[PDB]
Amino acid sequence: ESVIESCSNAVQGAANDELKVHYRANEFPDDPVTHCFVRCIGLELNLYDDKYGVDLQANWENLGNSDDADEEFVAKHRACLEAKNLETIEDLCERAYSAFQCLREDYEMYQNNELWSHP
Ligand SMILES: [N+]
Ligand SMILES: [N+]
Ligand SMILES: [N+]
Ligand SMILES: [N+]
Repeated sequence: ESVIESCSNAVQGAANDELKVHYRANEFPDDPVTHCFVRCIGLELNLYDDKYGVDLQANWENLGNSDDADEEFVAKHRACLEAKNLETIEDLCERAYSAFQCLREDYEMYQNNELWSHP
């Protein structure tokens, strides 16, 4: 997709065949390149923001929903994200990847078939 290709170009090292195989299969290894790639995608799809964190409503919708997010989805993810103390993570890519880890369970369940967390 458009955003994968662009982000692989915007992120040093991400235009890598072997990483891009993982990316198109929705797997995101814990490595500095992938950290920045994940940040780039979240930024481009407006799922994430360095300052305001994760848009929980936008991610809900990115999980195949068109309604207001379940309250318990919002609650659980806000709590997950706050437990990660994202504001204390100096590297912006690592911060974004850490944030994303809260939503991994959700994305995987979906792949198997605005509510900013930091206002
Ligand atoms: N590139
Ligand atoms: N958004
Ligand atoms: N709800
Ligand atoms: N946080």
